[PDB]
Amino acid sequence: KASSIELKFDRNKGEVGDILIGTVRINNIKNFAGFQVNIVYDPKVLMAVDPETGKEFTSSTFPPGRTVLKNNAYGPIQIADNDPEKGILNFALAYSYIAGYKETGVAEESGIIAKIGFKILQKKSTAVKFQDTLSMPGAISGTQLFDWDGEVITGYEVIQPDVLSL
Amino acid sequence: GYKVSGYILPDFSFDATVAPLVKAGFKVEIVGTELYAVTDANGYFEITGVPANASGYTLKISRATYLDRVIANVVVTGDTSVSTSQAPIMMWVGDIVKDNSINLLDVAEVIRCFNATKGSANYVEELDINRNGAINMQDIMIVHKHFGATSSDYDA
Ligand SMILES: [Ca+2]
Ligand SMILES: [Ca+2]
Repeated sequence: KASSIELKFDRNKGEVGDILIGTVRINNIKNFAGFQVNIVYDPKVLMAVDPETGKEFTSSTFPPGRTVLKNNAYGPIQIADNDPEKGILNFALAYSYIAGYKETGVAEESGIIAKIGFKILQKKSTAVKFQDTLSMPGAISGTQLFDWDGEVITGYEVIQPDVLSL
Repeated sequence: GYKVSGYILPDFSFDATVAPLVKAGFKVEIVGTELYAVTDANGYFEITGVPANASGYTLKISRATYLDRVIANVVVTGDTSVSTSQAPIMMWVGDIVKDNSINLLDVAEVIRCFNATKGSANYVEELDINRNGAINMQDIMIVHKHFGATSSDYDA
C-alpha cells in the first residue's frame, strides 16, 4: 500500500476553549525505528496543549498517545524542543537499541506516533502543518523517518491536514 | 623495513563534500612499537619502516568520538595491505564521552545540542556526526547503529 505520515484532526469546527485533537500517524513505513518532525501553527488562534490533561505545551513537552515504539526492551528515547510562542512544535523519538529490535525480524510499520491538543483561542480560519526548518536539512517537508539500520527513509507521502475553517 | 597500509571508512552515510572530513584523522598504531600513521582525506594510511613479524602484530585504530578498534594477527613478511579501498576497515562513531562503550551518556551529549545549527551558540562540529550543518535525530540514529558496543564487539 501507500507509505506515508499524516496529521489529521478529529474535528474541523469548535468553540473557543474547545480542544481539537491532532493525530499524527505513519502508514506502511518499512523497518520503522524512529522519527523527528517539525509542525507549525498560528499561536494566536490555537494553543498547543496536552490532549488528555489539558496542560499547556512547553519547550520540553513530548506529545502522548503513540501506539508504536513503546517496547522498553529497545530503550525508546524521546526528545522535545518546541517553541510554543512562535507556534512551533519539534520533537523526536527512536529506539536506542535498534540492533536488538532488528533481531525480532518484525518491524512496527503502522500506527500513531503523537496526539496533540490544540485549544481554540479564536474563531478564525487557520492551518497547521509539517514544515521544513533549518535544523533539519534534507528533510521531507519537515519530517525525517529512520529504519532499524539507522538510515533515513525516503519516498513516503507527507499528508497535510487542516483547512480548519471557523 | 616494510610498508603496512590500508583504507578506513566510518560506518554511516555522508555526501561527497564531507567525505574528506570524515575519512581523515584515524590514528593507526602498531601496539608495542612507536610506528603509526593517521589517515589522509581518502581514508588511506601507510606505516613505513616496519620490521618483519611472522607472528603478526596487533594494531589499534583510534579517533575522537569513535570506538577504539583492535586488530590482532597482522602478519608482516613484506609490504602488506591490511585492507583495501574495495574492502576497508570500518570504524564505529559514538564513543563521545570516552569510556570504550557506546551508551546513553553518549546520546545525552548529542541531545544537549539538539537542533543546533552551524554557527549557533550551541553547535559543536564533532557532535554533528554526519557534518551536514545541524545536530538532530539523524545524528543520534547513527550513534544508535552500535548502541551497547565495546571494542570487543568489532569483528575479530
Ligand atoms: Ca562512551
Ligand atoms: Ca547532522
